[PDB]
Amino acid sequence: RRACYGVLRFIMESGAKGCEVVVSGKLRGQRAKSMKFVDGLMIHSGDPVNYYVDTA
Amino acid sequence: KKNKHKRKKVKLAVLKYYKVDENGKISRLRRECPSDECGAGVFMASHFDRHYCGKCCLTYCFN
RNA sequence: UUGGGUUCCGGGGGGAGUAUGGUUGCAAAGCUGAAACUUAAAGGAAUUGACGGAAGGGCACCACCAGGAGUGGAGCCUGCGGCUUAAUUUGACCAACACGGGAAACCUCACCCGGCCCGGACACGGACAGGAUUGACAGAUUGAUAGCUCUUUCUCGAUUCCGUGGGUGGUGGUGCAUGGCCGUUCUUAGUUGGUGGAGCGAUUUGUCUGGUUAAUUCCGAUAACGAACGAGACUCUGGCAUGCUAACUAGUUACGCGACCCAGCGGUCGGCGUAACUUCUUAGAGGGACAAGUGGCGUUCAGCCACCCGAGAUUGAGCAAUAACAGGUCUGUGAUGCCCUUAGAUGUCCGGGGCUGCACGCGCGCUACACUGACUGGCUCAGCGUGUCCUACGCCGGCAGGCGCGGGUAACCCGUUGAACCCCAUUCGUGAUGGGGAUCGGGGAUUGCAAUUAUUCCCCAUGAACGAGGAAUUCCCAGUAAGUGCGGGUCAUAAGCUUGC
RNA sequence: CAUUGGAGGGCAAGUCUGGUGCCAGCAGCCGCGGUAAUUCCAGCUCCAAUAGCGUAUAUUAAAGUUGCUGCAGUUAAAAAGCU
Ligand SMILES: [Mg+2]
Ligand SMILES: [Mg+2]
Ligand SMILES: [Mg+2]
Ligand SMILES: [Mg+2]
Ligand SMILES: [Mg+2]
Ligand SMILES: [Mg+2]
Ligand SMILES: [Mg+2]
Ligand SMILES: [Mg+2]
Ligand SMILES: [Zn+2]
Repeated sequence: RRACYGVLRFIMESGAKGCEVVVSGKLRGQRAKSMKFVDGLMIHSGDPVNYYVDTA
Repeated sequence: KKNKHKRKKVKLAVLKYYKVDENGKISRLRRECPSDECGAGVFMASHFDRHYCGKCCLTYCFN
């Protein structure tokens, strides 16, 4: 929760329009729980997904 | 069902393939190797009927 | 910030307004009224979902209507259950079942029957140059030309071996420990914060009475305001440009020869060569359509209907939200936790078998039941796309095929891809027929290490059900359904499949 | 030679290690355990109060859950049918 927030802050401070950090897996316990950190704009559909967002 | 034992080796002593007499004698007891690969070193074997080269896999059926 | 007077009455739920006793009543019953035992909740109000054989709106050929083609009946192909087996490896039950790109001869491959191998790093200790150890012909042995073992003796020479320690491998287990990727709810229009307001709060408003739209699409209303995603835009593609850029790896026309026909600055020529050119071919750049125009309808808004003009007045896809699901995949992974095994191995190789086994049930398909046809000729038309394997031509063979020569790493060669149905002419004649081609005998080629449980291919014979398919049910509205053939994937051999044309 | 109880939450104190696998067991209450148990059985640690500390039962406060101070009685338990 602390590491993802600092990466989230470091992207928006660096001059980005919007970013998503998604961390899925065994976080607390043995059940798989996803965790998604969003701020700003984020497109999902269409051709501009091909060159406005980069994924890793 | 009993397993198969492996090839237990025979564990012999020194070679002793050399005769020596009258204070300095040359005698090649086991046979020669006509191959130029193992010549002057490797002997041949001595079975009950044949001689055999342990390297070049060559035997002579002396009948 | 708890006191006007006064009556009755409740104390978790059940047992239970039951049992007993008294009393009232003709009776039915009323009144009064326990306990043992049992139990961690029962309950009230409100909120959000879910569901309703509740009502309003609206929508979809994975829904119906009007229909079409069917499937379900038949034979076969192939997948799943079951049975059987030494083993018939296994995953999956709308959203599993021609699925795992899963068309398995061996390999694949896990399963079975057997036989080798170490590919057990490294660390320590034991051994050991008087030698650690390694490989072997010939016999015995073995499915085996595995020195695997045994007889037998020769060979390498520190690489190894023995012992604990510790690693490594695994298409082993676990998808209910997970990653990733898919699929689905969910092809519909839906979802969310900020600040403000309303509530003790969960929450709500925003995100709506109404109109409109494919759409939470807009107009408009309004304790909301301003935004965000999805929709839309966008991308590819379809359809038009006698305008542009451009062409010996694209053509056309003109012309020059050349064949042939019957005389012309005639007719045909995918005969040959070069002059202008881009119409046709290719593929770039721009253009074009916006509900723009007209008329209606509509709050005159949003929009809708019709018509003109036009190639076109909704072409088809791809991408695709929040929240999820114990959806699938550990058998895609040197993605992976934990567990199991780890040398007589669940590692790995080799050989053989199995994955095809057949009282039976189901799913996706194929070929048919014929005359709107089959047969035998004749004639004449594609488009994607692939190729170091694709193939031209010449000989040989009746056929599958063979043998020679060439071309193409490809707008260059195959290839002007001379495709089917169709079209025209024949024979048949309503008879399970010359419809149908299952089953099966015999021969012939090819691929491959190997064709048996027929790999395919070809020939000759054999000639089964089937005369339109019960109850059921699938898919579909325009170049669509259906008929019809051709590529690609898989592929040494190769399509009844799938994906494209 | 300092015990007695504990360590999921109430409630001070561990997501330690080993065993067990809805078994044995714990647990006042909610609960835990069906193969990675923060709860069982043990070791390690830690906490609490300490020459004392658990446990059973009566009882008082907590209890404005008996209400004089001070409770409720529309729908949660409940105002008699009416005078
Ligand atoms: Mg009072
Ligand atoms: Mg009570
Ligand atoms: Mg406690
Ligand atoms: Mg008391
Ligand atoms: Mg008090
Ligand atoms: Mg009370
Ligand atoms: Mg009541
Ligand atoms: Mg009353
Ligand atoms: Zn020799």
